[PDB]
Amino acid sequence: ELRVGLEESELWLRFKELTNEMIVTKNGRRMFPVLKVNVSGLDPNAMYSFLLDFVAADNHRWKYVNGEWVPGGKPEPQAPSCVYIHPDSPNFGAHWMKAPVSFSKVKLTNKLNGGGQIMLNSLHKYEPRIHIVRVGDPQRMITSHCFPETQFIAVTAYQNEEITALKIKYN
Ligand SMILES: CN(CCCN)C(=O)c1cccc(N[C@H]2CCN(c3ccccc3F)C2=O)c1
Repeated sequence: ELRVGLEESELWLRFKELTNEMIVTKNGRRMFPVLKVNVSGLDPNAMYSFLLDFVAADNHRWKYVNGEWVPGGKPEPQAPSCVYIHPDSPNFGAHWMKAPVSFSKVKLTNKLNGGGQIMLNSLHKYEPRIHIVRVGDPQRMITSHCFPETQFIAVTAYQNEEITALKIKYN
């Protein structure tokens, strides 16, 4: 009944084919592509919050060497579990289902300096994950959804010149 589908999945797959990269900065940088999902099967009458976090994908970091990503060493200690609350939260099921849910404003940083940003470790791979939480639920039920097409490596600068070009092209 509940269905959460990735929007613009073909576009994410073009980046994933190259190995996607997302820039992190001291002040925080918005993602491109933007993560957007369509939702059906919630109770239109109920209220829900939408949350976003980033799950580390490997037990090692990465390095771009001779035009290829390769295992690049031991990981750094895990980033703190930062969660991003979608600014429309809390809202009716009808609100979330009437048009795609877009996380256009989240910013990724390599420095914990508030502002509701997500701290990531450079040269580590992450996968976005969305959680739906129902308001007023004594069971505190939450549903979690992963998006394999949206995996990316966090970078202080683009390594792959094809990614640099792709980002300029489709944006
Ligand atoms: C009265 N009634 C019982 C079923 C009657 N047919 C409901 O409230 C209801 C009705 C229709 C659809 C859903 N949708 C469910 C689907 C999962 N979910 C949910 C998702 C994320 C977090 C917490 C969650 F509880 C919902 O709220 C609920």
